[PDB]
Amino acid sequence: VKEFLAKAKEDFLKKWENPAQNTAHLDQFERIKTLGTGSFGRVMLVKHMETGNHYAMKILDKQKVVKLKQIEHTLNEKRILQAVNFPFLVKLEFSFKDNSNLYMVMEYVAGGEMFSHLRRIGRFSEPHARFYAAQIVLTFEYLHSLDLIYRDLKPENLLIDQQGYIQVTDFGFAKRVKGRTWTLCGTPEYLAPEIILSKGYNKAVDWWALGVLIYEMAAGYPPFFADQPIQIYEKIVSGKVRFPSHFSSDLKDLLRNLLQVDLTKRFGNLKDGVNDIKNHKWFATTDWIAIYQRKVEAPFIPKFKGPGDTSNFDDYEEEEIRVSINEKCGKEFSEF
Amino acid sequence: TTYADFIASGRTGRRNAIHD
Ligand SMILES: C[C@H]1CNCCN1S(=O)(=O)c1cccc2cnccc12
Repeated sequence: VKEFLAKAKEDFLKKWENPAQNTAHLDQFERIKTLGTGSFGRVMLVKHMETGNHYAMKILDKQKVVKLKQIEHTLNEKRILQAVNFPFLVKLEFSFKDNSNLYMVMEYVAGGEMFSHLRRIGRFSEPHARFYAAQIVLTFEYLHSLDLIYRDLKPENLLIDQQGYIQVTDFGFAKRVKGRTWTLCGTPEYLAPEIILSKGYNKAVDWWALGVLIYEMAAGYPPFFADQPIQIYEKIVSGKVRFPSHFSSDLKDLLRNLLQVDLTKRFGNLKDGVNDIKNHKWFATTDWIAIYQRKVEAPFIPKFKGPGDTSNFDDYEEEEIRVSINEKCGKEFSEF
Repeated sequence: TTYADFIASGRTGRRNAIHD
């Protein structure tokens, strides 16, 4: 591990310094269906006409990115995504830009979102939930080692693959930071107290969100929920959490450590770091190596009927792709 | 039940992230 990582940082650093650019054209892909929608761009199932392969293309309208002040966050996402490599992170195949939009072509992950499955099913069993949590633990350990903070962990950002494993997507708030950071971003339900409290934070926000995930997976609903964000923020800083009566004893305490308001007592930010998590009673059966190798028995395999099948994804209205005669935000996005 | 409460709530669908 410390060994594995050391080598991993070396590769990430190479890519960090020399990020790839315009590795494709819009015209090489056949637009097929929208798999998801964004606040300034959507995601489409697309087909590379030369290779016959399908991918998921993320399109971002340059002007909307500017109106929403997400330029640097958009630059972070691409730079970071093209440099990373782990079994549980989506692969950025290509990226290019044109007069109107920015494009990120990634590997298509046929299984759908963890969200849809969780919602439909209700709640996952601790064993099923732990299978997932363990993969997020290894991803964070990998991510933080490269000085990155993910910042948007939620069922909506985790995709299931043919093999029943996890694929983390959406690095829109990912940042390589040595030291503290101050942007208020993420999803309300998963916001750590420090963030909502505007005090400046580090990786520990990623360990809080994990606690919120495991809980949402095992209970079927978030530990803090209301109808309007302010009410949510209220519960989060309150430092009070109630556990469903079916949570195991080991789960109740793993969670009490991750959902530690005091980030100087919070698992993942202590002296032992991630080991305090990997070595917790709840994970006693977990064979970390076996998981990293994908040799464990996945409890659930979503089934897709052939390539390009999009049944595990919701139907969206198809807004048409428009591209201006004129370049739109050339200077802002020159490094993209 | 908390579950029932969550289901009748306004945030059961896909949650968007907060920018500004
Ligand atoms: C809904 C948007 C935003 N939320 C995370 C999932 N995505 S998405 O499902 O389109 C989505 C995003 C990025 C890569 C993908 C690969 N395959 C399938 C889907 C992919």
